[PDB]
Amino acid sequence: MEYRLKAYYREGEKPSALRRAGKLPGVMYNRHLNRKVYVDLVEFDKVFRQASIHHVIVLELPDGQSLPTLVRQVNLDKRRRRPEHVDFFVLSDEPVEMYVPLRFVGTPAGVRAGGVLQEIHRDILVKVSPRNIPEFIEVDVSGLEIGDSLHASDLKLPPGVELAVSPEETIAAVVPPEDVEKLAEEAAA
Amino acid sequence: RLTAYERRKFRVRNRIKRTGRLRLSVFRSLKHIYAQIIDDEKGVTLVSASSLALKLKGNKTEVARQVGRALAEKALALGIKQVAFDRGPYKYHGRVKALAEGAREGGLEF
Amino acid sequence: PRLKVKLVKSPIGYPKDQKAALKALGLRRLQQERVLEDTPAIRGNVEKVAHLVRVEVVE
Amino acid sequence: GSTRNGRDSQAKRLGVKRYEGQVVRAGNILVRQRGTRFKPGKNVGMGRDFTLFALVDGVVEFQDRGRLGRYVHVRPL
Amino acid sequence: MLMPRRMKYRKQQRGRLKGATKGGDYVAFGDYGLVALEPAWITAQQIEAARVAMVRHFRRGGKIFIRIFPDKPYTKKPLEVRMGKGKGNVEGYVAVVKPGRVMFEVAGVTEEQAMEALRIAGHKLPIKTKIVRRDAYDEAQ
Amino acid sequence: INPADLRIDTFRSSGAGGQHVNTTDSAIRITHLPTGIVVECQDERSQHKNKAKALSVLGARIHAAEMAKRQQ
RNA sequence: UCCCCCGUGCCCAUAGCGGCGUGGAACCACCCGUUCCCAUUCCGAACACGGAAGUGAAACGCGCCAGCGCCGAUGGUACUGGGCGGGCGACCGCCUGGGAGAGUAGGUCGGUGCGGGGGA
RNA sequence: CGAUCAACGGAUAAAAGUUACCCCGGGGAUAACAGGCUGAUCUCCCCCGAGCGUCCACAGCGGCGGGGAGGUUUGGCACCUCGAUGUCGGCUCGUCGCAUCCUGGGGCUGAAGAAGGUCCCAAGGGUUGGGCUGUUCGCCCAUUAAAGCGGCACGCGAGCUG
RNA sequence: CGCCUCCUAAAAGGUAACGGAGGCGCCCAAAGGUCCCCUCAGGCGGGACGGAAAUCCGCCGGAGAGCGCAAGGGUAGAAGG
RNA sequence: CUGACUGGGGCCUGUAGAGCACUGAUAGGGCUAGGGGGCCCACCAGCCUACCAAACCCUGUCAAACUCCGAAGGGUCCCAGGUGGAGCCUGGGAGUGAGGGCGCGAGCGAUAACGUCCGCGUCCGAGCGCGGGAACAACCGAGACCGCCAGCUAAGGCCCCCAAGUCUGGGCUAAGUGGUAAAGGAUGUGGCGCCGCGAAGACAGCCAGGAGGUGGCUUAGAAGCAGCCAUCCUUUAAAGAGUGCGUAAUAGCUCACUGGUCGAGUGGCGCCGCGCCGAAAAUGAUCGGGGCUUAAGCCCAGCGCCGAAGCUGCGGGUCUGGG
Ligand SMILES: [Mg+2]
Ligand SMILES: [Mg+2]
Ligand SMILES: [Mg+2]
Ligand SMILES: [Mg+2]
Ligand SMILES: [Mg+2]
Ligand SMILES: [Mg+2]
Ligand SMILES: [Mg+2]
Ligand SMILES: [Mg+2]
Ligand SMILES: [Mg+2]
Ligand SMILES: [Mg+2]
Ligand SMILES: [Mg+2]
Ligand SMILES: [Mg+2]
Ligand SMILES: [Mg+2]
Ligand SMILES: [Mg+2]
Ligand SMILES: [Mg+2]
Ligand SMILES: [Mg+2]
Ligand SMILES: [Mg+2]
Ligand SMILES: [Mg+2]
Ligand SMILES: [Mg+2]
Ligand SMILES: [Mg+2]
Ligand SMILES: [Mg+2]
Ligand SMILES: [Mg+2]
Ligand SMILES: [Mg+2]
Ligand SMILES: [Mg+2]
Ligand SMILES: [Mg+2]
Ligand SMILES: [Mg+2]
Ligand SMILES: [Mg+2]
Ligand SMILES: [Mg+2]
Ligand SMILES: [Mg+2]
Ligand SMILES: [Mg+2]
Ligand SMILES: [Mg+2]
Ligand SMILES: [Mg+2]
Ligand SMILES: [Mg+2]
Ligand SMILES: [Mg+2]
Ligand SMILES: [Mg+2]
Ligand SMILES: [Mg+2]
Ligand SMILES: [Mg+2]
Ligand SMILES: [Mg+2]
Ligand SMILES: [Mg+2]
Ligand SMILES: [Mg+2]
Ligand SMILES: [Mg+2]
Ligand SMILES: [Mg+2]
Ligand SMILES: [Mg+2]
Ligand SMILES: [Mg+2]
Ligand SMILES: [Mg+2]
Ligand SMILES: [Mg+2]
Ligand SMILES: [Mg+2]
Ligand SMILES: [Mg+2]
Ligand SMILES: [Mg+2]
Ligand SMILES: [Mg+2]
Ligand SMILES: [Mg+2]
Ligand SMILES: [Mg+2]
Ligand SMILES: [Mg+2]
Ligand SMILES: [Mg+2]
Ligand SMILES: [Mg+2]
Ligand SMILES: [Mg+2]
Ligand SMILES: [Mg+2]
Ligand SMILES: [Mg+2]
Ligand SMILES: [Mg+2]
Ligand SMILES: [Mg+2]
Ligand SMILES: [Mg+2]
Ligand SMILES: [Mg+2]
Ligand SMILES: [Mg+2]
Ligand SMILES: [Mg+2]
Ligand SMILES: [Mg+2]
Ligand SMILES: [Mg+2]
Ligand SMILES: [Mg+2]
Ligand SMILES: [Mg+2]
Ligand SMILES: [Mg+2]
Ligand SMILES: [Mg+2]
Ligand SMILES: [Mg+2]
Ligand SMILES: [Mg+2]
Ligand SMILES: [Mg+2]
Ligand SMILES: [Mg+2]
Ligand SMILES: [Mg+2]
Ligand SMILES: [Mg+2]
Ligand SMILES: [Mg+2]
Ligand SMILES: [Mg+2]
Ligand SMILES: [Mg+2]
Ligand SMILES: [Mg+2]
Ligand SMILES: [Mg+2]
Ligand SMILES: [Mg+2]
Ligand SMILES: [Mg+2]
Ligand SMILES: [Mg+2]
Ligand SMILES: [Mg+2]
Ligand SMILES: [Mg+2]
Ligand SMILES: [Mg+2]
Ligand SMILES: [Mg+2]
Ligand SMILES: [Mg+2]
Ligand SMILES: [Mg+2]
Ligand SMILES: [Mg+2]
Ligand SMILES: [Mg+2]
Ligand SMILES: [Mg+2]
Ligand SMILES: [Mg+2]
Ligand SMILES: [Mg+2]
Ligand SMILES: [Mg+2]
Ligand SMILES: [Mg+2]
Ligand SMILES: [Mg+2]
Ligand SMILES: [Mg+2]
Ligand SMILES: [Mg+2]
Ligand SMILES: [Mg+2]
Ligand SMILES: [Mg+2]
Ligand SMILES: [Mg+2]
Ligand SMILES: [Mg+2]
Ligand SMILES: [Mg+2]
Ligand SMILES: [Mg+2]
Ligand SMILES: [Mg+2]
Ligand SMILES: [Mg+2]
Ligand SMILES: [Mg+2]
Ligand SMILES: [Mg+2]
Ligand SMILES: [Mg+2]
Ligand SMILES: [Mg+2]
Ligand SMILES: [Mg+2]
Ligand SMILES: [Mg+2]
Ligand SMILES: [Mg+2]
Ligand SMILES: [Mg+2]
Ligand SMILES: [Mg+2]
Ligand SMILES: [Mg+2]
Ligand SMILES: [Mg+2]
Ligand SMILES: [Mg+2]
Ligand SMILES: [Mg+2]
Ligand SMILES: [Mg+2]
Ligand SMILES: [Mg+2]
Ligand SMILES: [Mg+2]
Ligand SMILES: [Mg+2]
Ligand SMILES: [Mg+2]
Ligand SMILES: [Mg+2]
Ligand SMILES: [Mg+2]
Ligand SMILES: [Mg+2]
Ligand SMILES: [Mg+2]
Ligand SMILES: [Mg+2]
Ligand SMILES: [Mg+2]
Ligand SMILES: [Mg+2]
Ligand SMILES: [Mg+2]
Ligand SMILES: [Mg+2]
Ligand SMILES: [Mg+2]
Ligand SMILES: [Mg+2]
Ligand SMILES: [Mg+2]
Ligand SMILES: [Mg+2]
Ligand SMILES: [Mg+2]
Ligand SMILES: [Mg+2]
Ligand SMILES: [Mg+2]
Ligand SMILES: [Mg+2]
Ligand SMILES: [Mg+2]
Ligand SMILES: [Mg+2]
Ligand SMILES: [Mg+2]
Ligand SMILES: [Mg+2]
Ligand SMILES: [Mg+2]
Ligand SMILES: [Mg+2]
Ligand SMILES: [Mg+2]
Ligand SMILES: [Mg+2]
Ligand SMILES: [Mg+2]
Ligand SMILES: [Mg+2]
Ligand SMILES: [Mg+2]
Ligand SMILES: [Mg+2]
Ligand SMILES: [Mg+2]
Ligand SMILES: [Mg+2]
Ligand SMILES: [Mg+2]
Ligand SMILES: [Mg+2]
Ligand SMILES: [Mg+2]
Ligand SMILES: [Mg+2]
Ligand SMILES: [Mg+2]
Ligand SMILES: [Mg+2]
Ligand SMILES: [Mg+2]
Ligand SMILES: [Mg+2]
Ligand SMILES: [Mg+2]
Ligand SMILES: [Mg+2]
Ligand SMILES: [Mg+2]
Ligand SMILES: [Mg+2]
Ligand SMILES: [Mg+2]
Ligand SMILES: [Mg+2]
Ligand SMILES: [Mg+2]
Ligand SMILES: [Mg+2]
Ligand SMILES: [Mg+2]
Ligand SMILES: [Mg+2]
Ligand SMILES: [Mg+2]
Ligand SMILES: [Mg+2]
Ligand SMILES: [Mg+2]
Ligand SMILES: [Mg+2]
Ligand SMILES: [Mg+2]
Ligand SMILES: [Mg+2]
Ligand SMILES: [Mg+2]
Ligand SMILES: [Mg+2]
Ligand SMILES: [Mg+2]
Ligand SMILES: [Mg+2]
Ligand SMILES: [Mg+2]
Ligand SMILES: [Mg+2]
Ligand SMILES: [Mg+2]
Ligand SMILES: [Mg+2]
Ligand SMILES: [Mg+2]
Ligand SMILES: [Mg+2]
Ligand SMILES: [Mg+2]
Ligand SMILES: [Mg+2]
Ligand SMILES: [Mg+2]
Ligand SMILES: [Mg+2]
Ligand SMILES: [Mg+2]
Ligand SMILES: [Mg+2]
Ligand SMILES: [Mg+2]
Ligand SMILES: [Mg+2]
Ligand SMILES: [Mg+2]
Ligand SMILES: [Mg+2]
Ligand SMILES: [Mg+2]
Ligand SMILES: [Mg+2]
Ligand SMILES: [Mg+2]
Ligand SMILES: [Mg+2]
Ligand SMILES: [Mg+2]
Ligand SMILES: [Mg+2]
Ligand SMILES: [Mg+2]
Ligand SMILES: [Mg+2]
Ligand SMILES: [Mg+2]
Ligand SMILES: [Mg+2]
Ligand SMILES: [Mg+2]
Ligand SMILES: [Mg+2]
Ligand SMILES: [Mg+2]
Ligand SMILES: [Mg+2]
Ligand SMILES: [Mg+2]
Ligand SMILES: [Mg+2]
Ligand SMILES: [Mg+2]
Ligand SMILES: [Mg+2]
Ligand SMILES: [Mg+2]
Ligand SMILES: [Mg+2]
Ligand SMILES: [Mg+2]
Ligand SMILES: [Mg+2]
Ligand SMILES: [Mg+2]
Ligand SMILES: [Mg+2]
Ligand SMILES: [Mg+2]
Repeated sequence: MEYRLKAYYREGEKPSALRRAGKLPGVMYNRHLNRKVYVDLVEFDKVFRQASIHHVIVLELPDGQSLPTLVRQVNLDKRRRRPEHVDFFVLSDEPVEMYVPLRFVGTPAGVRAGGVLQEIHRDILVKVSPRNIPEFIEVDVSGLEIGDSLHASDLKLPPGVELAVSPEETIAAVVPPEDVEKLAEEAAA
Repeated sequence: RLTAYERRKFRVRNRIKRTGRLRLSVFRSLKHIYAQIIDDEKGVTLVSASSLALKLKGNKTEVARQVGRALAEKALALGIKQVAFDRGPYKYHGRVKALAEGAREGGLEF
Repeated sequence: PRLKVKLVKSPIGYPKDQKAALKALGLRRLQQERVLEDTPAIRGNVEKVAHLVRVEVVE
Repeated sequence: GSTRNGRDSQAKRLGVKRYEGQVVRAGNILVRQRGTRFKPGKNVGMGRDFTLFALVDGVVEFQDRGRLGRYVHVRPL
Repeated sequence: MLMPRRMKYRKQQRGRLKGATKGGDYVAFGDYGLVALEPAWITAQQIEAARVAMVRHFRRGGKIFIRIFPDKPYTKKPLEVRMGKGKGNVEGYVAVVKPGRVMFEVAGVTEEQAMEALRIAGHKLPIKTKIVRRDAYDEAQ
Repeated sequence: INPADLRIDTFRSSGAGGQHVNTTDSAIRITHLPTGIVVECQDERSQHKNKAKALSVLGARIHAAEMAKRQQ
């Protein structure tokens, strides 16, 4: 629902040293502030795996403050496949563009016929108020056959939330399955 | 997206600016005609003359000639002698030509 | 402020421009020490051959 | 087996010959180039092969005028 | 199998294999991925053997995404010739793969099926691999 | 020609040459086990250019012998 | 030295596209004519000349709007000059100095010089 | 002005071959043998388990791909040797390796028994005579417990053969 | 086998291999000088013969056309017509 | 005094990296020409798509001859430091115009070669003089004027051969790993971290059950081990319409599962450490040898010492310079 994550201020400490100490370096900013921070890696991981960029994370700073944030950006170590940096977007009373999870309700008729539901978008980009953040947006995919598709125009949006991508953007599709019976034609192709 | 008017203006003016002479620019409206002598190195106008400022009256051609004579008289007062004529988007003809001829009659060198 | 520069590692095998840096500093033999005024031009050559040299601040 | 390649032309030694702040004499070649990668500015001429050269004794100055191109000037001494 | 339909140039210099992947390092389509742990030129025949291995395991159902493409021509001189006389002939195509690349992704399949299919596929590849599952870290990319 | 039915025999040549013939082998003979058709080629120096001709001829005899058993 | 307009420069899209609104006293434009100068590979469309009934519709000027375009941090990373290590290798690290691109936050519906005409 | 002086800084105005009948000066600055480096090819071993095996992935097999070992093939390179390192096969004489042909021990078997298949241990000893061909190799005859594969300058011409 | 263009070439210049790719041995009396004027390709709609593409009309359009021929650079504020 | 090198400042550049705006490549979606296959038709229109599939768009990528971007550096000029077997100028004399290994950057080759061809650097060449590396031109240390039965160090070493610690503190390894290799396999072993299951008593043993409707696209006669589409429920623990023996017919054994037992932990991930297997070649073996196991191995942290033709001390020669 809403998550809490202890953060700490950093100045000149080298990112490598922090990261070798188990601390994930980061930054928090908006049009008013910009502060170099760091969070405990495993503590952050426990939160972020649940919160993602969809749910609010309030950062309990050491100076007593508590700022509601969304994760704007996570930089990954391409080799080791591990986070090396976080951008914390400090929310304010203004509407904000953000990604809202799509929850695909129903079993597509194409899936019953053997198909596969390709979830092209698992969240959608949206303008909404911080006081107004929905937890998901349901989508009825049970009507989709092989091969039909849903778009962001077909999204039924809750009150106070406005699509921030083109309604033409496709969001789900039901595709034909893999089939061994096709292998022989492909091999002799 | 430029117009034939804009291209023609750039074309003739760029050629003038290369010679580095003082530039005699001429603006010609439906009613009036204006001339300023410009130092493009400092981006400053040195002397000015127009039918709108001289309250000139009659036939547009004879008027243009008069503003040319006027510009010359003031220019020579500043020691401005050699100049380069900037016909801009206009053919060298009629009103523009008359102003030029009037400038020459006053002793402007070009 | 001055720099006491001691040549402690041989330049043999090192690029010729590092060998020239030593020459600008007047260091010609191992364990030789020179006391040089601390100016940016001198500091630049001392830093160039830092891996060959031992530096101290004096007076 | 053989190659139908193996050709190349002589290097042409193009480029800027006098950089900003250098003292040149009238006639000094400033830029060798193909087309107008640099345009002649104040006191700089251009030859039939786009060669930029100083028209006066002076000091070279470069200027980047955005969409108007890069220019080479000579400032009289 | 996989190869460009057309190209500007028939033959490419060999180049280098330094560094982690430029991109393609996060799961982008399916639920599970096979990530490269070592750099290599992955041949079109290795790619196809991995693919066929996965569809063979799935039997019917599921979806495979192949995220690497062999566009680099591979050159070999005819057997028993000496050096010189020009560059060898094109014999195949390879996909350059560096550590961290998601080479394959699967979807529409149970976790047990995805783990096993990607494991078998990994045995067809000349490098060490790792099986991964889509993450919030991937979604945030 | 499925190889699992091939027994390739590299030995030394016979006739003109030099030290190369005495030492370098490069005399080839292939044997198709299912049909019993054997072919050896000993024309040019290298066995790889001697194996190429041996392979194509072996298949040419495999096809001419099966095309016999078919039109029979 | 303030506001509007007309010329002409500079910065070189933070200046552009689109949308909307606004302006004719002055200026500018369309406009009215084609006798005259001048003109159309045909055409007074353009160029050009003589005009002053009309209109700011077009164009242009001036505002507003961030859908696009443009600009764009701070962090972190890649890469790397110099110095060291590791691996049999493909290749991988450490130190010191330098440090992107992409992306995020954000910013932008221009700023300014000279000279004219008008207004306070 | 006369240049495909195009071998394009253009030796004459004017010019092709052959030598196993050959010669001299040089070179291991450069090939053929052997070595060496390498291991593409070669031989052998593995990984994966698609599918075969009436049933049964693994008794026996192993699609498509993957990783190695060896240094016996053919090559690559040109590192000692061109003021010489005699090159095939045979004979004689051996000696070594084991990825074992037989003999000894053992596990699985789609091992009833006998006889096999396959893998593990094991190099002590053994591993025939003959026809063809210069042959190595290979085919064939008659046997056999078996009629092993390789290294040693494809061992061995100051030991012979030629 | 000489000459040109691009890459290899390690952001000045230069840089090898029987490395990767292409061209030249001409051409134009205008395709040259200088004045003056003009702006492309392509897309959408409209339009007798008439088409994917002849010419015509309209809107969209910074250069992706053109510049005699390879390639590169350059170029409509022309080098293009 | 202008040199190599260095400091500051200006300017030139298109590489590494990266990007996809151009040139091309590109997987999967969307959207949609064109075909293709099907429908109804030829009245010429009309409908399908899970075939192929342009443009375009989205997600995601690739490039020496692609660049919207773009470093570190490099070059060059100015001022400054720099008196060096520096530099500039004019002459006399040459020799060389076969290089080679290594490091880094590329091409060629096979992401082979004691391979080859360039670039930057380096050393041998000419330092096959000296210490280390067992031995060994180019790896590490270091530029040998001569003498010394003096001292300090470098790399490397300090158990014996063999100079110096069987030195100190905490780990790891049992493989003689150390002291020769891969994919892959393993209840070898050790260390963190994070979840399950635990007195409506766990994991492991013993003990009792473990059933009933009982067949389907449905067939090569197999409701359940035949290939799929199957996953409803019920006989008041509530026991799969099923993982290992019979099966183109049935048994029976078995788990998951439930209770009954004893009474204490047990099981699952994930990062790291060190070891085992994989591991076969030819004269007799061996890490240089001997030998070594809380090491004489590996990792970490220390203090000491040995160690050269390097440095110092003392004496001497010679040249150049300064008196
Ligand atoms: Mg983690
Ligand atoms: Mg040294
Ligand atoms: Mg020295
Ligand atoms: Mg050294
Ligand atoms: Mg250096
Ligand atoms: Mg330098
Ligand atoms: Mg010394
Ligand atoms: Mg020291
Ligand atoms: Mg050719
Ligand atoms: Mg070439
Ligand atoms: Mg040539
Ligand atoms: Mg060249
Ligand atoms: Mg050249
Ligand atoms: Mg060139
Ligand atoms: Mg330049
Ligand atoms: Mg100037
Ligand atoms: Mg000229
Ligand atoms: Mg010209
Ligand atoms: Mg400047
Ligand atoms: Mg290469
Ligand atoms: Mg390969
Ligand atoms: Mg290749
Ligand atoms: Mg050959
Ligand atoms: Mg070649
Ligand atoms: Mg090749
Ligand atoms: Mg291939
Ligand atoms: Mg990759
Ligand atoms: Mg693998
Ligand atoms: Mg991205
Ligand atoms: Mg014969
Ligand atoms: Mg031979
Ligand atoms: Mg041989
Ligand atoms: Mg104005
Ligand atoms: Mg507007
Ligand atoms: Mg209005
Ligand atoms: Mg308006
Ligand atoms: Mg009016
Ligand atoms: Mg009015
Ligand atoms: Mg008249
Ligand atoms: Mg008119
Ligand atoms: Mg007009
Ligand atoms: Mg009127
Ligand atoms: Mg209007
Ligand atoms: Mg206008
Ligand atoms: Mg605004
Ligand atoms: Mg940016
Ligand atoms: Mg930064
Ligand atoms: Mg470095
Ligand atoms: Mg390297
Ligand atoms: Mg750094
Ligand atoms: Mg730094
Ligand atoms: Mg960069
Ligand atoms: Mg940036
Ligand atoms: Mg704007
Ligand atoms: Mg302005
Ligand atoms: Mg100005
Ligand atoms: Mg004003
Ligand atoms: Mg005013
Ligand atoms: Mg002649
Ligand atoms: Mg030719
Ligand atoms: Mg010649
Ligand atoms: Mg000749
Ligand atoms: Mg020539
Ligand atoms: Mg020549
Ligand atoms: Mg020449
Ligand atoms: Mg001659
Ligand atoms: Mg002659
Ligand atoms: Mg003659
Ligand atoms: Mg001749
Ligand atoms: Mg003769
Ligand atoms: Mg004869
Ligand atoms: Mg003869
Ligand atoms: Mg004869
Ligand atoms: Mg005779
Ligand atoms: Mg005779
Ligand atoms: Mg005779
Ligand atoms: Mg004779
Ligand atoms: Mg002789
Ligand atoms: Mg002679
Ligand atoms: Mg001789
Ligand atoms: Mg030799
Ligand atoms: Mg030679
Ligand atoms: Mg040879
Ligand atoms: Mg030889
Ligand atoms: Mg030879
Ligand atoms: Mg040979
Ligand atoms: Mg020999
Ligand atoms: Mg040889
Ligand atoms: Mg020898
Ligand atoms: Mg030997
Ligand atoms: Mg070898
Ligand atoms: Mg091998
Ligand atoms: Mg090998
Ligand atoms: Mg091989
Ligand atoms: Mg093996
Ligand atoms: Mg197996
Ligand atoms: Mg079967
Ligand atoms: Mg079985
Ligand atoms: Mg099977
Ligand atoms: Mg096989
Ligand atoms: Mg292999
Ligand atoms: Mg050998
Ligand atoms: Mg051999
Ligand atoms: Mg050879
Ligand atoms: Mg050989
Ligand atoms: Mg050879
Ligand atoms: Mg040789
Ligand atoms: Mg040799
Ligand atoms: Mg050589
Ligand atoms: Mg010889
Ligand atoms: Mg002799
Ligand atoms: Mg001799
Ligand atoms: Mg002799
Ligand atoms: Mg002899
Ligand atoms: Mg033997
Ligand atoms: Mg054995
Ligand atoms: Mg036996
Ligand atoms: Mg037995
Ligand atoms: Mg039996
Ligand atoms: Mg029996
Ligand atoms: Mg028996
Ligand atoms: Mg047995
Ligand atoms: Mg066994
Ligand atoms: Mg066994
Ligand atoms: Mg034996
Ligand atoms: Mg024996
Ligand atoms: Mg034996
Ligand atoms: Mg016999
Ligand atoms: Mg007989
Ligand atoms: Mg016989
Ligand atoms: Mg025989
Ligand atoms: Mg006989
Ligand atoms: Mg034979
Ligand atoms: Mg026969
Ligand atoms: Mg018998
Ligand atoms: Mg027997
Ligand atoms: Mg041999
Ligand atoms: Mg042998
Ligand atoms: Mg033999
Ligand atoms: Mg022999
Ligand atoms: Mg012999
Ligand atoms: Mg003899
Ligand atoms: Mg003999
Ligand atoms: Mg002998
Ligand atoms: Mg002898
Ligand atoms: Mg003898
Ligand atoms: Mg002898
Ligand atoms: Mg004989
Ligand atoms: Mg004879
Ligand atoms: Mg270059
Ligand atoms: Mg270059
Ligand atoms: Mg360059
Ligand atoms: Mg460079
Ligand atoms: Mg040609
Ligand atoms: Mg003409
Ligand atoms: Mg003309
Ligand atoms: Mg058009
Ligand atoms: Mg049309
Ligand atoms: Mg029509
Ligand atoms: Mg038409
Ligand atoms: Mg163009
Ligand atoms: Mg052409
Ligand atoms: Mg000085
Ligand atoms: Mg200087
Ligand atoms: Mg200097
Ligand atoms: Mg400097
Ligand atoms: Mg790159
Ligand atoms: Mg692109
Ligand atoms: Mg993008
Ligand atoms: Mg690349
Ligand atoms: Mg790239
Ligand atoms: Mg390039
Ligand atoms: Mg590039
Ligand atoms: Mg930028
Ligand atoms: Mg720089
Ligand atoms: Mg500089
Ligand atoms: Mg100085
Ligand atoms: Mg001197
Ligand atoms: Mg000297
Ligand atoms: Mg000297
Ligand atoms: Mg002399
Ligand atoms: Mg002399
Ligand atoms: Mg010489
Ligand atoms: Mg000479
Ligand atoms: Mg020579
Ligand atoms: Mg040589
Ligand atoms: Mg040479
Ligand atoms: Mg060389
Ligand atoms: Mg050479
Ligand atoms: Mg090297
Ligand atoms: Mg290194
Ligand atoms: Mg290269
Ligand atoms: Mg070499
Ligand atoms: Mg090498
Ligand atoms: Mg190499
Ligand atoms: Mg070298
Ligand atoms: Mg020599
Ligand atoms: Mg040395
Ligand atoms: Mg030396
Ligand atoms: Mg030495
Ligand atoms: Mg030596
Ligand atoms: Mg010695
Ligand atoms: Mg030594
Ligand atoms: Mg030694
Ligand atoms: Mg020793
Ligand atoms: Mg040595
Ligand atoms: Mg000395
Ligand atoms: Mg001591
Ligand atoms: Mg020792
Ligand atoms: Mg001792
Ligand atoms: Mg110690
Ligand atoms: Mg101890
Ligand atoms: Mg040992
Ligand atoms: Mg060992
Ligand atoms: Mg491993
Ligand atoms: Mg049952
Ligand atoms: Mg069933
Ligand atoms: Mg472990
Ligand atoms: Mg082993
Ligand atoms: Mg063992
Ligand atoms: Mg201890
Ligand atoms: Mg000592
Ligand atoms: Mg000394
Ligand atoms: Mg003394
Ligand atoms: Mg002395
Ligand atoms: Mg002296």
